Amino acid sequence: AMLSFERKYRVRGGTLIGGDLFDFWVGPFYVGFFGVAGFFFALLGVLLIVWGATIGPNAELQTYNIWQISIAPPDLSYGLGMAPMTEGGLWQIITICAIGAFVSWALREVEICRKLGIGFHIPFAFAFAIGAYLVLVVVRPILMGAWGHGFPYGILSHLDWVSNVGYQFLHFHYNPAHMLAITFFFTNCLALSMHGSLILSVTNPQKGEEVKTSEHENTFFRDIVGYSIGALAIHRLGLFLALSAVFWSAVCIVISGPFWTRGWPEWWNWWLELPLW
Amino acid sequence: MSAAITEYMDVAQLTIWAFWFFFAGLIIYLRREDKREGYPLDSDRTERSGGRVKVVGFPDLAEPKTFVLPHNAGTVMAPRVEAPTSINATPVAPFPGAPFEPNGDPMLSGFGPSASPDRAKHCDLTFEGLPKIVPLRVATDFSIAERDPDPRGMTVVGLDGEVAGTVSDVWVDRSEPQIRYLEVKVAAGGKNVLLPIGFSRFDKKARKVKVAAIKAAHFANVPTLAKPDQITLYEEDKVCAYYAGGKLYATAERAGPLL
Amino acid sequence: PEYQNIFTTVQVRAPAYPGVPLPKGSLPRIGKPIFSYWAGKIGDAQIGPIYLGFTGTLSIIFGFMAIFIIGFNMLASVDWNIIQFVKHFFWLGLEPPAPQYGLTIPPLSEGGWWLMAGFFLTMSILLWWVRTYKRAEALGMSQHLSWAFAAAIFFYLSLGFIRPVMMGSWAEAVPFGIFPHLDWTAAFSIRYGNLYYNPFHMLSIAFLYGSALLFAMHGATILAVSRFGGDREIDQITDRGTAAERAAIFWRWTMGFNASMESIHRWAWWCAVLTVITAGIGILLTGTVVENWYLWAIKHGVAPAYPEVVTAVDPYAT
Amino acid sequence: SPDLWKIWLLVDPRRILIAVFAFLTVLGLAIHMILLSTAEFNWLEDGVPA
Amino acid sequence: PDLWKIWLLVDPRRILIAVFAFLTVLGLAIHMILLSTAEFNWLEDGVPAATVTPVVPQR
Amino acid sequence: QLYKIWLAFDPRMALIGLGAFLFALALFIHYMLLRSPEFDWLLGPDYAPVTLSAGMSALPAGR
Amino acid sequence: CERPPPEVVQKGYRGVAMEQNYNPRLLEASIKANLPVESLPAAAPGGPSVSDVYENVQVLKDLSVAEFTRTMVAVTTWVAPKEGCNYCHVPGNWASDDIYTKVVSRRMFELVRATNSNWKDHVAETGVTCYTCHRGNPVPKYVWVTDPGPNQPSGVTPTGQNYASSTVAYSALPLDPYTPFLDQSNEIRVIGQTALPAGNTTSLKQAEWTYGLMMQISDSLGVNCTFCHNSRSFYDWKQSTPQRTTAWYAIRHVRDINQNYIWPLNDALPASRKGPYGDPFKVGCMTCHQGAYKPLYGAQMAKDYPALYES
Amino acid sequence: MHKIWQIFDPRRTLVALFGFLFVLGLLIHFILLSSPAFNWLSG
Ligand code: BCL
Ligand code: BCL
Ligand SMILES: CC[C@H]1c2cc3[nH]c4c(c3C)C(=O)[C@H](C(=O)OC)c4c3nc(cc4[nH]c(cc(n2)[C@@H]1C)c(C(C)=O)c4C)[C@@H](C)[C@@H]3CCC(=O)OC/C=C(\C)CCC[C@H](C)CCC[C@H](C)CCCC(C)C
Ligand SMILES: CC[C@H]1c2cc3[nH]c4c(c3C)C(=O)[C@H](C(=O)OC)c4c3nc(cc4[nH]c(cc(n2)[C@@H]1C)c(C(C)=O)c4C)[C@@H](C)[C@@H]3CCC(=O)OC/C=C(\C)CCC[C@H](C)CCC[C@H](C)CCCC(C)C
Ligand SMILES: CC(C)=CCC/C(C)=C/CC/C(C)=C/CC/C(C)=C/CC/C(C)=C/CC/C(C)=C\CC/C(C)=C/CC/C(C)=C/CC1=C(C)C(=O)c2ccccc2C1=O
Ligand SMILES: COC(C)(C)C/C=C/C(C)=C/C=C/C(C)=C/C=C/C(C)=C/C=C\C=C(C)\C=C\C=C(C)\C=C\C=C(C)\C=C\CC(C)(C)OC
Ligand code: HEM
Ligand code: HEM
Ligand SMILES: CCCCCCCCCCCCO[C@@H]1O[C@H](CO)[C@@H](O[C@H]2O[C@H](CO)[C@@H](O)[C@H](O)[C@H]2O)[C@H](O)[C@H]1O
Ligand SMILES: [Ca+2]
Ligand SMILES: [Ca+2]
Ligand SMILES: [Fe+3]
Ligand SMILES: [Mg+2]
Repeated sequence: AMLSFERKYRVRGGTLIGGDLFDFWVGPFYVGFFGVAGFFFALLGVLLIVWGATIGPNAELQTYNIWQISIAPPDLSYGLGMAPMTEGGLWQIITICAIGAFVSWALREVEICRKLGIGFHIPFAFAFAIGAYLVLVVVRPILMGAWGHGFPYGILSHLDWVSNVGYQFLHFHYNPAHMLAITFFFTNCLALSMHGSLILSVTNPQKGEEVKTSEHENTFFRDIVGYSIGALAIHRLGLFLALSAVFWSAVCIVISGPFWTRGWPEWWNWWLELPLW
Repeated sequence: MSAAITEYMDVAQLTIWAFWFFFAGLIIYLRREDKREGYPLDSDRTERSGGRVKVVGFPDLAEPKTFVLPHNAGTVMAPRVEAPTSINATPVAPFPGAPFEPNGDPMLSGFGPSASPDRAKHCDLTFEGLPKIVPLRVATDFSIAERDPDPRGMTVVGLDGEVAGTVSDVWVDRSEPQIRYLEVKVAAGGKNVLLPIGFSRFDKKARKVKVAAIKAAHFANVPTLAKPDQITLYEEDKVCAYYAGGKLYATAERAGPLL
Repeated sequence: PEYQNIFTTVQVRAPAYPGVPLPKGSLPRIGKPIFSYWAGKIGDAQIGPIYLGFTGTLSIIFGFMAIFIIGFNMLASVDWNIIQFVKHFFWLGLEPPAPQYGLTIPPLSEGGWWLMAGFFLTMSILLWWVRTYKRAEALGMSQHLSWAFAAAIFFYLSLGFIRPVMMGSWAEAVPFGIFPHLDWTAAFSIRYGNLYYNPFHMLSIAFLYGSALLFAMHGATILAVSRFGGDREIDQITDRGTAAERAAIFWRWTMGFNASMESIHRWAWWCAVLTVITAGIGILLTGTVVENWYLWAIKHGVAPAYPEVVTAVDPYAT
Repeated sequence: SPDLWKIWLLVDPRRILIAVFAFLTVLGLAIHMILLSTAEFNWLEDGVPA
Repeated sequence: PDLWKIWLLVDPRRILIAVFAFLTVLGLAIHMILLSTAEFNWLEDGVPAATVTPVVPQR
Repeated sequence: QLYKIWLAFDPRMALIGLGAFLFALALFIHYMLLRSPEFDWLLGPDYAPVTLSAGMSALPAGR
Repeated sequence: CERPPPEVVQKGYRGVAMEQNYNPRLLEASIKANLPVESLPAAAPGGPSVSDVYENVQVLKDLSVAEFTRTMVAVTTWVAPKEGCNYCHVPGNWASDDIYTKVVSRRMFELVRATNSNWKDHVAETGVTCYTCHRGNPVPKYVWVTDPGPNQPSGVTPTGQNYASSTVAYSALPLDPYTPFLDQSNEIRVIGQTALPAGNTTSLKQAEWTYGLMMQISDSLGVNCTFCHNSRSFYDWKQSTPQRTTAWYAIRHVRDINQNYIWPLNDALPASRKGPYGDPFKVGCMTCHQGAYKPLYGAQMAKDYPALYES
Repeated sequence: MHKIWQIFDPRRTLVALFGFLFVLGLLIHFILLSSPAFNWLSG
């Protein structure tokens, strides 16, 4: 079922691949070629994860507990080759399916953008999240030389991976790109709360008042911090902050081990050893 | 008091469960807020039922909230009943979910990327009640920054490279000072048409405005303004939607697929 | 390519807008507004004016006192050597009172200065909250920002005041320093058994991740429909244009459901607010009702088990 | 060179004077800092005289 | 022989700014690199037979 | 008659596209040789690995 | 900035990310800086005994004269190659104890023999040699004294932290973990071993002190925390590695070395071998390890010298 | 004097002065409480 204003937008065409073959909607979803590919990439990957949970690390430890299900990457001894299915090969197949699903999702978004005649900012922004995932499971494992460097597929198990990778550098907070990425993450959250607040407070003002104006919006933050970025620019800023956070997060992890093996605080010794002090 | 509620239950476990109940209510609230526009849904389920089954999903719709507009422009209800609008298109196949093919010239069909709702036939207003989007010839206190080129006089070039016209005036937003439209003197006819800044790519060196959306010939059919010095919210949508239709309709290859 | 609307190509100049008139009796806005060309490239050119009222003045005075105390103690920690201050600046800090002092006021260099900096900073933040409330009230606006700020203040107070008081120890609180407060963050997680297993830490991350996801989604969405005037969201809320429709239709086609031009900002508001709400709750639960988060996760079946390929003989079991 | 004065038609002495003075001050500060950080040339901590 | 034509392309004030700034940064960087080495640190190499408390061996 | 590529691809994009691709490929292959200890020329022509004696091991025990 | 790939050693389950990363070129330089000394040729069997010939031999009594001479040649290369036998001996008089270096080195023989014989839970058939710490220097390069931290104004109590120090691998953690943990026996554990609070009143600040010690341990061995821990549960010995058990004994071994061998030698030692607080140059990790997971990367030198084991 | 209120707003001056005095009064009390020799809330 479509929105009450949607029918006049359900136009034929705008596909990247497939033309009229898959150019249709299933319920609310647009399918297209990459809807078919993406759905069955996701369906296979999800089913393989369930199968990976069905056999578990072994029969004794096997669990369907949603927190404890974990599909682990191969051992590092397998290098960049393919591992047996029960020894990390399933993880490698799921990773391929995940890449297939994520990219197909982005390309399906491109076809939707073409149908609606809008900018391609959303698929472009989604590519940053995909790029971060690709860095974690492809770029970094290849730079290190083994698929086993990828994180396991498990709701809690991949937190143990993050924890131990962080402590492979003894104090991960000192990673400079990590510090930059967190600053962008924290600033983005602050900017999002500010933007959500301003729009809501202007369109839902005090009782007995009419809807406010864009003049009120500029004045409000000028009255608080002396500057207003503007109605258009806050969306530029929000996109910039979120994308910079992910870009620098991708940088921080890809330099942690491939381009830096020491403890992260030791990296700052370049500044401490400047001859000025 | 203590941390252990039972032999197994503890305070942290209670706190996380308490959040899940609040969060469930929050998601229900947010989804209901989402449904203040475009609901009930346009569905075959309603069509075969003769309108006896309104498609709302879960949660159902919220009670209409009131937006009181400034300068006595009126009051709108966020959940509102909207009259059905016919579409200048026909289904390309008779199965559900099939797309529609526009009727007539797709650039003039008002369908697909060229479709737009009918907004109010009133201009957006500044806080002082003046029209917000106006030409530079009536917003005399506004000017182009010195470091940036003046759009006026630049040659407007369509997607094919052929010259479409020249920039006569610049329409600015009097609330947040910025360009929103470029008034183009069309080379063919001479009738002035508006060109949204979002469809204009400036070539500062060549003093050219490149419009990839539509060809030079398509500029003659841009919807025109009733009054020459102001634009209603309805007209703004009509103009922007027309250029957007060119992103899919202007050239045959723009329909796709690539390969 | 097509205009991506990332940078303003041609900027427009008008007389500086003084701002929406304030209610009678309010103080005038200070600062002669100026225009920055580079600020106008990405956003608005106008800088200023600002409203500096009675509340803002007190917040600034309280805030400077806290900041001066912190920076003075950092300088004292390097024995007044300004060169060594610059070299070690990231490592310097005003450090909380020692564990043996409990909640009592210790001598100046043993936590006394930290308490003063903590109190003065807290007062300035609280006064700044009143300022944000007053600025919204003076413009006839709702108090969404002050609520969201209060949520952030709740987390801030949980870190440095409420949790230390509940543990009865100022030594639990956060040092005033760049690397020192990162050391505190790591040590907090280590001390209380891997904060990754704190479910409210999990929730806070989900909302922090969601804040970036939503602003990337919403920021890209508005820019994608800014060719239709989607940036003017008030217009699209009161008079739904094709920008709001195409924005909603894009997301309905992508993921089967969508928000509205107004409700997306409610999703945004709650996602950011819940980041600090659950962060505060997770902090308040840690060390008070849960000692070891990993062991709490084991008790509740959250922590996965791994095959024992490596193990250590426990020397305490001898 | 006997014709070096023609530079000033290209650089306004206002900008040159500020840049020269700011750079020299930072250079002098930096060199003093470098000397103070060395044991041999820290004139304040070396114990001479007496 | 005909190299003077380059400033017909580039403003010869900005190039003068660039070359001074680049040479200064390059000059400082080379000096820092030499100071960071034991072989070419001319201030802490002992020669000319330096003349300048219990020690902390680990720090 | 091989000009037809220039009637369907702009000379400018291809030349910049070719340069970026060729530079990236050359950087990539140069890095791959540096990746291999056999072709790592940055180790020097007369590079000799350290001799290990008396039960030495370069790496700690693995898994 | 380093060039990938590193040499990676997996120590835990796949996907747990318990791995050691080594830059191959940095590892190469470290190995070249930590090469063992070749053992002397074995002494001729039989011959006159130490007790019959030498008067003032109190430790190496069970030796043959050939083996005893071999030991003195060995320790000369290990401790004072640039000073010869006269570094620890009065010239002309072999039996005289009238120089502090002989009194110290006699106690150092006991330190080595006790280590090789009673601390195999740590040194495990590899043992130690005077070279392991001294490396041909009379003063071992990597020693520690009680650190006052940076100078403070006279009315300011030091925090002992918030200062970039190589002792804690350039973090702002408490920069003197040697004194509480490697000389004194302060409790290192800070983590509660129950889900719900059960009386562990350990402060968050004490966790920073343990973190500082582990930063020094990891830097001393050139390893990361996952060499001995699963960081998801630092406390848990079941999820730890066997090297954590060895490190536990090593801490007690270091405490024994400093308390029972170095500290009682303080009066014999000159002022130059003492810190600002007056404590002697003390042994920590990195005195033997010097940035390697095993001293000299596990080179086995002590087995060739019978004088380095208790009778 | 008397002209100091001709170039300084009485409202802005008074709130600023009272703000500094209140902060200064708090700071001195805090310092005295930090000092063991002048903590009046001890035994
Ligand atoms: C391992 C054994 C040897 C070695 C084995 C080889 C082998 C085998 C080869 C090289 C080749 C090269 N080696 Mg070698 N090389 C070694 C060590 C080095 C070292 C070093 C300091 O260690 C350096 C700096 C180099 C450098 C080079 C380059 C001179 C050359 C790569 C050409 C290239 O990149 O074109 C790509 C970049 C271009 C710009 C191409 C230009 C053409 C296009 C059409 C121009 C378009 C311009 C347009 C404006 C686009 C501009 C680019 C974009 C704007 C980004 N080698 C080691 C010691 N080396 C290759 C060679 O000889 O190529 C000629 C080659 O086959
Ligand atoms: C040795 C430590 C002693 C002590 C020694 C001193 C000494 C010495 C002084 C004080 C002063 C003060 N002490 Mg005491 N005091 C102690 C313990 C306390 C305790 C406590 C719970 O233990 C409290 C709450 C106080 C509180 C106070 C305040 C009443 C006063 C500071 C006011 C101020 O900073 O104005 C600044 C903030 C303002 C806003 C000033 C403006 C005031 C208003 C707005 C103007 C009204 C004008 C009016 C007509 C004129 C009268 C002025 C009145 C103060 C109102 N003391 C201990 C026991 N205390 C000071 C004092 O007496 O000041 C009056 C002072 O010099
Ligand atoms: C780059 C800035 C931020 C961002 C942006 C962003 N994300 C996006 C988009 C954008 C612009 C979209 O357009 C797209 C979307 O449509 O969102 C609604 C999306 C999206 N971001 C999503 C999630 C997501 N984004 C995240 C992060 C971010 N997204 C960044 C912070 C995270 C984090 C931080 O964890 C998550 C979880 C989805 C809701 C959606 C993309 C949906 C999609 O690709 O659907 C196809 C795939 C499936 C339906 C299932 C695939 C299953 C696999 C085959 C198997 C499982 C593999 C996986 C590796 C398992 C791992 C599990 C463990 C980690 C627990
Ligand atoms: C939804 C949760 C997120 C959030 C929300 C949030 N933060 C907020 C708000 C909200 C809703 C505000 O309304 C408030 C604000 O004003 O935002 C612009 C704020 C704010 N969040 C801030 C910071 C901040 N938020 C953070 C985080 C977050 N904020 C969360 C991620 C962080 C992090 C990640 O660490 C930081 C650092 C501030 C910018 C602001 C609150 C400002 C404040 O309290 O100011 C107090 C003043 C001082 C301490 C200093 C005053 C002293 C001066 C330095 C003296 C010297 C200069 C002087 C001013 C010169 C002029 C003098 C005149 C007299 C002439
Ligand atoms: C033939 C046949 C049967 C084929 C199979 C069917 C096929 C192929 C279907 C194709 C689609 C596919 C592959 C479906 C399978 C996979 C499934 C089920 C996907 C479900 C979709 C999905 C991933 C949902 C996840 C959503 C989640 C959890 C988070 C998203 C982020 C989030 C919290 C969003 C909520 C807020 C919203 C709605 C934001 C969107 C939004 C934004 C950001 C605006 O700015 C905006 C501005 C103005 C108006 C509206 C909006 C608006 O709606
Ligand atoms: C212009 O400024 C000059 C140059 C003069 C001096 C500037 C110095 C500089 C550069 C200082 C820089 C400081 C920096 C970089 C600080 C960084 C601080 C950080 C990162 C802090 C992070 C977290 C800190 C937190 C969360 C602390 C919270 C503390 C709280 C909430 C404490 C509250 C304490 C109270 C309310 C005390 C109560 C006790 C009462 C009874 C008062 O006690 C007597
Ligand atoms: C049997 C072999 C050894 C001999 C002969 C030996 C000899 C000596 C001598 C002569 C000194 C005093 C040097 C001086 O002050 O000038 C000394 C000091 C010291 N030795 Fe050893 N040593 C041996 C083994 C070790 C080992 C295995 C360690 C490490 C555990 C060690 C650590 C130290 C330390 C820390 C000092 C104090 C620093 C100093 O005074 O030089 N030594 N040793
Ligand atoms: C920088 C990375 C490291 C971190 C963050 C770390 C953290 C910790 C923590 C928090 C404890 C206290 C455990 C408790 O409270 O029960 C601890 C103890 C311990 N760690 Fe580490 N550690 C690190 C590196 C190492 C390494 C490399 C080793 C092995 C060489 C090691 C061996 C030990 C041992 C043996 C104990 C127990 C000490 C005792 O009980 O006396 N750690 N570590
Ligand atoms: C995985 C994510 C998506 C990336 C797509 C590419 C996946 C991997 C590419 C396939 C490469 C397969 O290459 C193949 O790998 C296996 C497993 O290491 C190698 O096998 C070799 O190493 C393994 C373990 O390291 C040993 O058990 C085996 O004795 C040895 O022959 C084969 O010698 C090699 O021919
Ligand atoms: Ca001197
Ligand atoms: Ca010299
Ligand atoms: Fe918005
Ligand atoms: Mg600290």
